[PDB]
Amino acid sequence: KCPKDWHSHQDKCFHVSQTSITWKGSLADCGGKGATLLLVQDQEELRFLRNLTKRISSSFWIGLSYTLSDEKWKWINGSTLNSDALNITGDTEKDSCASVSQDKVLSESCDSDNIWICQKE
Amino acid sequence: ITGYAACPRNWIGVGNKCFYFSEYASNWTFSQTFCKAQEAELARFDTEEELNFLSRYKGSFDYWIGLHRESSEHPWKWTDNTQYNYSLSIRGVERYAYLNDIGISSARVYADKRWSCSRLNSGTHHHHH
Ligand SMILES: *[C@@H]1O[C@H](CO)[C@@H](O[C@@H]2O[C@H](CO)[C@@H](O)[C@H](O)[C@H]2NC(C)=O)[C@H](O)[C@H]1NC(C)=O
Ligand SMILES: *[C@@H]1O[C@H](CO)[C@@H](O[C@@H]2O[C@H](CO)[C@@H](O)[C@H](O)[C@H]2NC(C)=O)[C@H](O)[C@H]1NC(C)=O
Ligand SMILES: *[C@@H]1O[C@H](CO)[C@@H](O)[C@H](O)[C@H]1NC(C)=O
Ligand SMILES: *[C@@H]1O[C@H](CO)[C@@H](O)[C@H](O)[C@H]1NC(C)=O
Ligand SMILES: [Zn+2]
Repeated sequence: KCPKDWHSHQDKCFHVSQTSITWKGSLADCGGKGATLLLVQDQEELRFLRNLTKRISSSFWIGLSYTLSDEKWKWINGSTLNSDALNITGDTEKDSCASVSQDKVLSESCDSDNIWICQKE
Repeated sequence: ITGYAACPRNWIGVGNKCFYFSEYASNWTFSQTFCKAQEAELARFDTEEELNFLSRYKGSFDYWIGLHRESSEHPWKWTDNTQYNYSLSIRGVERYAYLNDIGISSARVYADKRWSCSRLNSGTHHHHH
C-alpha cells in the first residue's frame, strides 16, 4: 500500500529524506510531495520511527513548533499541543521546532539542520 | 614533519592530527568533557585536507565540533579560545557548531548529536595535569 522505498506502519506511510535541512525547509519538502512532517499519534509510532532511524541519524524533525507570540507549541495541522501527550525538553525563550532524539523530544533552533521524516496515508 | 608515528586504536590519522568519531549521541557540554577526558578536544580542523576528511568520513550522523560563540552576535572560537579563521561560514543562529551533510551548522547545547575529538600526534606521551 506504500509507494516504493516508503515504510508502512499502522495505516501511515513514512519516508526518511537523506539530507539535513532547516525546520521550514523540511515542512516544505513534505508539503510539496503531497505529504506532511510527522504528526505524532501515539508513543508507539515514535518508537517505530526511532528504530527506523536508529542506524541513520541521532534526531529528526516533526511537525510541531513554538511561536513566541502565542507561547504555545502547535502541530502543523492547527491544533495546540496536548501538554499531557508529550514532554518536550529544551528552552522555549525564542521560536522553537521539535526534533525527536532517540530517547527525548527537543525544543531546537529552527535554523539548525536535521533529517526529517515525511508522512502520508 | 618531525617524524612518522601512528594514531592510537579507534582514532584516524590525517596530517599532524588524530581524529575520533563517537558511536552514541550526547549534548555538547558532555561531548567536550569526554574529549577532555581523552586528553583531547572537540574536533578542530586547521588544513583543508583535515576539513575535507571530516566532511567525507562523517557519514549519515551529524557530529559536534570545537566551535562555540557566547551569542548570535559574538564571533566563533575553538576549544582553546583561538578565533575561528577559515572561509567555511557556520550556518544557523545558535552557539554550538556541528557537521551537517552540507558543511558546518549550529544548535543549542542540549541537542543530542554524536561528536568528534581531535588531538595532535607523537610516538611517546606528554601529559596535561
Ligand atoms: C493534529 O495532530 C495531533 C496528533 O499529531 C492531534 O492530537 C492528537 O489526537 C490523538 C488522536 O485523536 C489524541 O489521542 C491525542 O490527544 C493527540 N495526540 C497528541 C500526541 O497530542 C490533533 O487533534 C490533530 N488535529 C487534527 C485537525 O486532526
Ligand atoms: C549532558 O549529558 C550528560 C550525560 O549525557 C548529562 O549528565 C547526566 O545528568 C544526570 C542528572 O542531571 C545524572 O544522574 C547522570 O548520571 C549524568 N550523566 C553524566 C555522564 O554526567 C547532562 O545532564 C546533560 N546536560 C544537559 C545540558 O542536558
Ligand atoms: C528496525 O529496523 C530494521 C531495518 O529496517 C528492521 O529490519 C528491523 O526489523 C527493525 N527492528 C526493530 C527492533 O524494530
Ligand atoms: C585570517 O584570515 C586571513 C585570510 O585572508 C589570513 O591572512 C590570516 O593569516 C588569518 N589569521 C591567522 C591567525 O592566521
Ligand atoms: Zn596522560
